Amino acid sequence: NKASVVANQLIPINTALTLIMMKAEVVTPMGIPAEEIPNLVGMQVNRAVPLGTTLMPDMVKNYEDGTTSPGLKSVVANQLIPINTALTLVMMKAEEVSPKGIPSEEISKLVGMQVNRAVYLDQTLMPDMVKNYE
Repeated sequence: NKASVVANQLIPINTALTLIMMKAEVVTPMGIPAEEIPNLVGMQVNRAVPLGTTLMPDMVKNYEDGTTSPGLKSVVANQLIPINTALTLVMMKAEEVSPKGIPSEEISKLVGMQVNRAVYLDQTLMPDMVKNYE
C-alpha cells in the first residue's frame, strides 16, 4: 500500500546504503517500508544486491529494531570485529533478531572474550564461530 524502501542502484556485499541508493517506491514485494529510513540507512547487506531490490529482512541481518518484545534476544556484533579480538558488551548488542545463535545468558562470563573467527558488522553470534564458547 505505502512506498517500500527499494535500492535504485546495485549494491555490493557488506555496504552501508545511502539516501541516493535508498528509493521509497511503491513496488513489490513489500519488504521494509521507509518508516525507519534513518535506522535502515547505512545497513550492511550479506550479499550483492541487484538494481531495484526491495529491503528484504532475510538478506539483511540486524537492519533495525523491528521486533517489539525481546525474550529471544541473541548477542549480535553491531560493529566489525577482526579475528582474535577481546570484544565486550560495548560492541556486542543482544537484541531479538534471527537467527538465534548464542543468547546473552553467559555473556557476563564471556565479556571481553577473544573470537577465533573474523566478525563482520551487525551479525548474530553463533556457537559454531566461537570455539571457546561454554
